[PDB]
Amino acid sequence: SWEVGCGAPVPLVKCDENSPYRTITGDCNNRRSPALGAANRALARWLPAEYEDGLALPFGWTQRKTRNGFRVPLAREVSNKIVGYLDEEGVLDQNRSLLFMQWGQIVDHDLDFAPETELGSNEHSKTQCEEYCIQGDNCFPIMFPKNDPKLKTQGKCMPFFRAGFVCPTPPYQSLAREQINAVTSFLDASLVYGSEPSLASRLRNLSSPLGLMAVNQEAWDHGLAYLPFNNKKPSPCEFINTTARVPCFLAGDFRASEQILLATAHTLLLREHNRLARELKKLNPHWNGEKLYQEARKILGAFIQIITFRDYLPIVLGSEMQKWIPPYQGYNNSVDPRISNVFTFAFRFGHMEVPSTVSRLDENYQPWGPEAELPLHTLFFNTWRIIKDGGIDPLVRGLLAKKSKLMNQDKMVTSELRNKLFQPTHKIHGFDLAAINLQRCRDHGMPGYNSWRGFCGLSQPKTLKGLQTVLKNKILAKKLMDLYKTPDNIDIWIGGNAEPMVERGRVGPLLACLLGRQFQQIRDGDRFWWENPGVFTEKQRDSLQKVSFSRLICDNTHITKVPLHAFQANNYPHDFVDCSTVDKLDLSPWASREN
Ligand code: HEM
Ligand SMILES: *[C@@H]1O[C@H](CO)[C@@H](O[C@@H]2O[C@H](CO)[C@@H](O)[C@H](O)[C@H]2NC(C)=O)[C@H](O)[C@H]1NC(C)=O
Ligand SMILES: *[C@@H]1O[C@H](CO)[C@@H](O)[C@H](O)[C@H]1NC(C)=O
Ligand SMILES: *[C@@H]1O[C@H](CO)[C@@H](O)[C@H](O)[C@H]1NC(C)=O
Ligand SMILES: *[C@@H]1O[C@H](CO)[C@@H](O)[C@H](O)[C@H]1NC(C)=O
Ligand SMILES: [Ca+2]
Ligand SMILES: [Cl-]
Ligand SMILES: [Zn+2]
Repeated sequence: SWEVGCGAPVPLVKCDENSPYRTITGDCNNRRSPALGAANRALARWLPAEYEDGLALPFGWTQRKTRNGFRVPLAREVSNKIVGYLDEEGVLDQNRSLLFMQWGQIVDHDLDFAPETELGSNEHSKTQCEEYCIQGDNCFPIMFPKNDPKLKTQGKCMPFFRAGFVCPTPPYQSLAREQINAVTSFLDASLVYGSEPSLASRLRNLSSPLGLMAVNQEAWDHGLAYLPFNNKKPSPCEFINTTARVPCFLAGDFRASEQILLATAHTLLLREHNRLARELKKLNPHWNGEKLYQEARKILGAFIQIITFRDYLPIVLGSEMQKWIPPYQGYNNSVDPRISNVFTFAFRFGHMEVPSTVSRLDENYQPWGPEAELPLHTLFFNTWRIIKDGGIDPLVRGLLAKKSKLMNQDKMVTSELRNKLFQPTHKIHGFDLAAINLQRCRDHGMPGYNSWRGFCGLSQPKTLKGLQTVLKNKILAKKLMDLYKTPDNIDIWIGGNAEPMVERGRVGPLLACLLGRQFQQIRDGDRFWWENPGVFTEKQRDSLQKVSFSRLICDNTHITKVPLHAFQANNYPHDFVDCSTVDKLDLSPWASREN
């Protein structure tokens, strides 16, 4: 809306209705509506956008204009009064490994990306946003409230740029602004391969006819491969250590080097693809480069789907799993596969699962060297600790043997994320993920907490007493009322995350509904879902059902001891078995001749 920094619509393409392979963009999944689920379209709207002016201006843009007769509290102020805490002791999740957190980020990145408006480089805009805190067009700065310490050290605000949106089209009549999802809505390993054909090709190794992904040629992990470097300048990964000067990786997803464990995970996935391609070349010597790439790509996709629905979702959704994701009944071509705008806020529950440190463990799962445990903030956009400080194995061990943070109404987001986040475009470890999340809810025209409760068929609290009952927490409810005045005004991100978790789950009732629904649609609406008869042969599916993240690690690292259930809290050596005892992926059912 207004067209300043909008995204150009539908570079068209004709559909191969008989191909056994996903397109890269996600077009042609749905036959009747080939664009559903494709990258670079408007995120779906489950409820209509809510803007100050009804078109594109977010609530809190204009000081005089209230929401339902009340000013919205500052994002940073909600963060300070509600989201922060001091004491890291006792915060960890005793029945979830750190791989629980990290898998969620991986899934999230497969499904959605709403990139900030390209103001351009060379920006006086960035300057005006950051230095002068001048709100206008794409600049929607996060202003510091009264007595905020950042006043004394940072300035009047943190910069924030509005999300990219769909261009208005030749009718040109007035419509609410829709933000773009830049990645394919399908759970399709797009974070490995890309959602855009040009990037997808640049990632491939087209020098050999082997259907491999390109690997780093300047650095190796004791023989094993790294992602290639991103040669785009300037590099945030160089900026954090100018001595080291190690650039970011180049992956199927732009965000791959945001933090060291995410870059680690992207590494495992790349290695898995190359492994799969080599194994398939031995089984089918006649298969060409294309066929090899497509087939391993198709296996990796199913791997991510199986881990997510079998291992991850049950431990997020708990008792609500069955209620939103009943057993599969085949492809339903009437289901909307698109990711919804609100899902991209609901899935940010992950931010409350990130602990304040990261460890490198040695082969005995003991602290690796003198600085084994690092503050998380030092690991944003950090590639040098991988390339120059031991490769990925010591990080992978930490994933297995260390724990996720548990969400806690009094201990929501670690200060590493809340005070010291580094943004790739800027220069300081000074940003606030919580305040950004809340600013972003408004950027995207999110209906408020009570609207979503209603959508989910849940009671809608009107008074302090009502809120207390929902939150089962009198103090939090009061602090929310003091800031927001009405529950109707509470931003969906803090609203949904505030609720106590469902039985055996890690999210509250509002979020289990919003997530459950989306995941159901992600499965049921996908023509290439792995369990859709015809996608894979029955014998292939029998093989696939044996995959695990533990096997993934065994095959792609020099780690030889792993737990059988990677996602629960596991202690060495009690909970760890030799790799040789762990189920393998049998690729024999992929063997194909013509005789
Ligand atoms: C650094 C960041 C993380 C780890 C140290 C981290 C972790 C997660 C997890 C564990 C998630 C889900 C289980 C998850 C989801 C989403 N994130 Fe978040 N995250 C880190 C940093 C960021 C930053 C920076 C953003 C952008 C914020 C903005 O609005 O500008 C961010 C976003 C998201 C997101 C929305 C993605 C989209 O559609 O654009 C998630 C679903 N995370 N993170
Ligand atoms: C694309 O594939 C080729 C062939 O497999 C890769 O080549 C090999 O590179 C490794 C490491 O440099 C050597 O140890 C092998 O002996 C090489 N063999 C051949 C056949 O040349 C090549 O590096 C890949 N390209 C990229 C950019 O990843
Ligand atoms: C930067 O990297 C070097 C190795 O190149 C390391 O010894 C040094 O401590 C690093 N400095 C910072 C800023 O962390
Ligand atoms: C398929 O989807 C539509 C819309 O969700 C719905 O009306 C119908 O009940 C579904 N059909 C099946 C096969 O379950
Ligand atoms: C720990 O995790 C597993 C998940 O399969 C479960 O069987 C066990 O009861 C868990 N404890 C919880 C959820 O607190
Ligand atoms: Ca995808
Ligand atoms: Cl929505
Ligand atoms: Zn080694």
